[PDB]
Amino acid sequence: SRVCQVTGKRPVTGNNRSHALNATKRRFLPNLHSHRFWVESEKRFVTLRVSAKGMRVIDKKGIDTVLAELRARGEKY
Amino acid sequence: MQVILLDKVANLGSLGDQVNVKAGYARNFLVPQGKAVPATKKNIEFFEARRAELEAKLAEVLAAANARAEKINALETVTIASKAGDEGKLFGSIGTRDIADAVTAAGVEVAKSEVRLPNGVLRTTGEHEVSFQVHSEVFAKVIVNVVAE
RNA sequence: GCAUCCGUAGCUCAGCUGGAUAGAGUACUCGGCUCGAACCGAGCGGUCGGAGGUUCGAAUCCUCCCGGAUGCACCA
RNA sequence: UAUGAAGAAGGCCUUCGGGUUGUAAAGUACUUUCAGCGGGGAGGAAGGGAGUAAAGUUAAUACCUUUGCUCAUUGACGUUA
RNA sequence: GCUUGACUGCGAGCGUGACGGCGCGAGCAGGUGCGAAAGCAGGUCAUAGUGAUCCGGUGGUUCUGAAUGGAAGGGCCAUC
RNA sequence: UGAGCCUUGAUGUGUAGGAUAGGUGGGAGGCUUUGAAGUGUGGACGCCAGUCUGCAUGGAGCCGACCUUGAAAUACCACCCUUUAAUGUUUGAUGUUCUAACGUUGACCCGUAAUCCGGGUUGCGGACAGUGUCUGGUGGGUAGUUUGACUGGGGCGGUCU
RNA sequence: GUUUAUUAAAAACACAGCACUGUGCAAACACGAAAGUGGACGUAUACGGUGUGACGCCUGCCCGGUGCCGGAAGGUUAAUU
RNA sequence: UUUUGUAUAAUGGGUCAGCGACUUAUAUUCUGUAGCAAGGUUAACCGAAUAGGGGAGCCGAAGGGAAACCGAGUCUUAACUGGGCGUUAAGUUGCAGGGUAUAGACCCGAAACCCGGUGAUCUAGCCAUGGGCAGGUUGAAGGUUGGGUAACACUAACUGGAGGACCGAACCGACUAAUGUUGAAAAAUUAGCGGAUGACUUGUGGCUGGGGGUGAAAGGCCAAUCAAACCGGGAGAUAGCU
RNA sequence: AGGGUGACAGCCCCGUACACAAAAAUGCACAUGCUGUGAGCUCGAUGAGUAGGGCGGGACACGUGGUAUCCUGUCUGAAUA
RNA sequence: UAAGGUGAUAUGAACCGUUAUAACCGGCGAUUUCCGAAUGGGGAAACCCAGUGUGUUUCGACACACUAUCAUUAACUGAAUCCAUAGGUUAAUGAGGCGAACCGGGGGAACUGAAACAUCUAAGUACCCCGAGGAAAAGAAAUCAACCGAGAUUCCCCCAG
Ligand SMILES: [Mg+2]
Ligand SMILES: [Mg+2]
Ligand SMILES: [Mg+2]
Ligand SMILES: [Mg+2]
Ligand SMILES: [Mg+2]
Ligand SMILES: [Mg+2]
Ligand SMILES: [Mg+2]
Ligand SMILES: [Mg+2]
Ligand SMILES: [Mg+2]
Ligand SMILES: [Mg+2]
Ligand SMILES: [Mg+2]
Ligand SMILES: [Mg+2]
Ligand SMILES: [Mg+2]
Ligand SMILES: [Mg+2]
Ligand SMILES: [Mg+2]
Ligand SMILES: [Mg+2]
Ligand SMILES: [Mg+2]
Ligand SMILES: [Mg+2]
Ligand SMILES: [Mg+2]
Ligand SMILES: [Mg+2]
Ligand SMILES: [Mg+2]
Ligand SMILES: [Mg+2]
Ligand SMILES: [Mg+2]
Ligand SMILES: [Mg+2]
Ligand SMILES: [Mg+2]
Ligand SMILES: [Mg+2]
Ligand SMILES: [Mg+2]
Ligand SMILES: [Mg+2]
Ligand SMILES: [Mg+2]
Ligand SMILES: [Mg+2]
Ligand SMILES: [Mg+2]
Ligand SMILES: [Mg+2]
Ligand SMILES: [Mg+2]
Ligand SMILES: [Mg+2]
Ligand SMILES: [Mg+2]
Ligand SMILES: [Mg+2]
Ligand SMILES: [Mg+2]
Ligand SMILES: [Mg+2]
Ligand SMILES: [Mg+2]
Repeated sequence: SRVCQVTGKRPVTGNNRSHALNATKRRFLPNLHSHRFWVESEKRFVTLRVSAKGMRVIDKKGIDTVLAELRARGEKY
Repeated sequence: MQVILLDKVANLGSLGDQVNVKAGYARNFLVPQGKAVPATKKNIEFFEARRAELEAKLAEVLAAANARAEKINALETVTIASKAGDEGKLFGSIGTRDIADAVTAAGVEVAKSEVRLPNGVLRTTGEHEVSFQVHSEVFAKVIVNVVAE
């Protein structure tokens, strides 16, 4: 499903407003993208379904560090 | 996306130069080909250590350069035994090989490559100034004479 | 409720692009010639939307209005 | 190297009008051969030596000598092409 | 002819509406105008010319100001 | 290739004129081997009037400057404006070429007894496409509703203070 | 031929034919939050939609209105800055 | 019962028996009553506990003003001789009752909306695999053999067996009329009628699910129910109406 | 206390008040023994794509309102005793 | 614990007991067909069809045991592709389903009220889904206060309509 493998972002629900404040139910989905990340330690490309916010944290945290948390999370990358 | 160069990629600079660059560039091209490394605490310090270590290498070599220089610069004149010039005109040329051997026997070892015979090939007999390019820039100066054989 | 812009022979418009002074086509008169068509050139037909400012000087720039337009807003 | 005419001036001739030098210059773009300097860098280098291991060679295959190999090799020119 | 009473704060007592409300009002205080003054003037001979509340806008205001000093915002007055 | 900005230079006629005085001042100063003025056209711009000025040129000159001019002058210095020529910068606009993201419902290999899927190889495409957030337009495609009362029944007509 | 099973079998619907229009195939379109499937294991001599409704003779005029298509200079205009 | 008005030929009721509709909680106001009284009273809780404790609070004894503030006064205004609101007047806590408020709010009754499920054993379409269609006619193309042509074309005869072809049983449909209408039957029977090798019909399975399906299209059909199925839930929806 | 007994039972019966009961299993609590478990002191360190912000919503009694605070789909992004 | 006793409709028959192995009650075991998470495969639930291994023999067979999936862990092997990795085969553990309400979380109406109706109300209610426990959740101040202080969370009465 539409779940980020790094941040865990999942769809949330809200309201469409209007000039008359009419509220209609909607969904907010993450900006997910399938990317092949180069992991140096295994000299391999591993494909992850990540959000755009997740992409920013990968540079800051390091590719190895995030995967270590993923193995702790048992997300089965 | 700060990243430390490992070579002279395009115009980004040269090995060991943290530079701000668009994420994509390194996120999928520079790093997976090994042309550079992300600018992280561990990596940056190691490269800066490599930077300062080569600076120390530069220091040490140029330090030992002035060593050789002074060793032989201050006087340290040497003379060689060349076939009696006979009223002048020497009976042979004094080449880099022979002149290097002379200073080497004195102790200060010099390779002929380094030797630079200024304004001539030591043709006359008697005293004649010389010079030695001890280092890549440092210039020296030695007095060399000639006598009987 | 603001913000911007426009106003010039009868008409359609240049604005004499922002002060060192009004132009054209059309309307009309005469003429050129010519039965009318049709052609041409002169002449005539504007004080420049109005009122305050500035400077030695603005229809032209400033203030104020009038009329027109386009915008905005917008849930008494 | 190209542009470059006011056919510059000046020179010389002059039929005193001119022409000639001559787009030559100046100027304005352009390029840096070689020579300046600096930094790299072939080729000439085959060799033997030291070792090795096998083979031929023996009474002993010791002696050698033939292979292969292994390590370290050498350039006067030469601040080389 | 001269003028701004088309005044400000109020208002005894009345009228008329189911109410919201609407109408009339001598007199009082402060300041005016016209008259020499007595006096008259709180718009127009009178009765139609109009729209509650909420929300927002403008001016004024020592009323308020979520620890305190301000401020925002709110209140009140004038007013759209 | 636009453009905000970088600095420089330069530009500045009412007329009168002293006229290449934009305005605004200070302003008898100015002027000066640093080369007195200065010759060589240095050109540009501009009134094509004139002006500054490229390197030499020679050797003491050089200049405020009355009628007038609003003003008093490219004598003079400061400060702005205009005109801006070039200069870096900072953002964009296209166009071209790449590959490395991404795409492949192209080929091939493996998982594999497999027209799925995944991985690998390769080709093609490629910073598009596609997707997310935000946003303009469109949208009976689909919803939630409204669509008044009086009235010789209602509707129509008329009326509502 | 089909249709209102249970008051209407028709002139209604369908029909072959005709025309317009969309669609270049990871097709349009449709069902699906999506994957995917149908279209189609088809490829414009194909498929979808629309109207007309064998055949015969024919199908005139209007693009102002409303749609659709093409154009893109200008006017106006969102998020953003 | 409803009405201006009912013996009314307006509604209701075959009869009896049973059942069947003004309640409950909290808060508030008013009346009655009891207690205490410028005071009254506790709530939760504690507690051998209907006591007692607990005064946390609540109401009242002081109001005026938007408020700051002032205060038996206060506001309005510069100020009121003024005017508005106040100042002599007992309240409070139980109990009962009359009301109100929030809850279904006396009871019964909608057509509907929403949510989650069950249904294509009926029917509609489609898919797969099987079956059925007596008998009798008409006699296409093609073919053969002649005649004709240079060869065709063409023509004749004979073979052939084409068709959403013909007549007509099974089968399928359902046009007319009669009967039947508290039926034999919640759609049929009788006598006639249409199709009857096809866009036919049928068996057995399968698939499409409710704002959806399916529909040679009637708003038809989707379990005797369809301009939005059935079941349960929201739910005792709501009902200025009877 | 109740129930039963041929009609209404303190003394008919079963019970009730009291007084007692567990081979075995088990709850609870205390004690205790093992198996882990680490107490204390000093010196350090002090949670970053986070807080905050822009955009769109939601939650706080509080409906964007002048709206703090909390959660974040999106785009950014600190200080750090 | 016992002089009576073989459950009921529900008699009867044939019997068992009477001083402690009748019966009855309790504790602990044994047995516990088939279906059902159902687990060897399949299936129209209570049925159909096996494989492996051990042990039986009357040579026709027979009796037990094991064989689901997923998660986790560890071994062994094992691609494209050299290592690797994916993958594969075993072995251990664990989970599967059911069940009243209460709880946390993920989704989430409309009727209705507003005398209509959109904001709002109903209501984060009904319902659906996930997960857990005997309780759950929350919880040890980047909290409140107001210049005085309080000192985690939860619950009740007030504050207060
Ligand atoms: Mg050279
Ligand atoms: Mg009058
Ligand atoms: Mg405050
Ligand atoms: Mg509608
Ligand atoms: Mg509604
Ligand atoms: Mg009416
Ligand atoms: Mg009505
Ligand atoms: Mg027919
Ligand atoms: Mg019918
Ligand atoms: Mg039918
Ligand atoms: Mg019929
Ligand atoms: Mg038709
Ligand atoms: Mg036509
Ligand atoms: Mg048109
Ligand atoms: Mg047209
Ligand atoms: Mg009567
Ligand atoms: Mg009667
Ligand atoms: Mg008490
Ligand atoms: Mg007290
Ligand atoms: Mg008073
Ligand atoms: Mg009382
Ligand atoms: Mg009462
Ligand atoms: Mg037929
Ligand atoms: Mg027929
Ligand atoms: Mg027939
Ligand atoms: Mg039906
Ligand atoms: Mg409906
Ligand atoms: Mg129902
Ligand atoms: Mg309800
Ligand atoms: Mg009801
Ligand atoms: Mg901290
Ligand atoms: Mg932020
Ligand atoms: Mg926000
Ligand atoms: Mg508001
Ligand atoms: Mg406001
Ligand atoms: Mg806020
Ligand atoms: Mg099984
Ligand atoms: Mg309503
Ligand atoms: Mg438990």
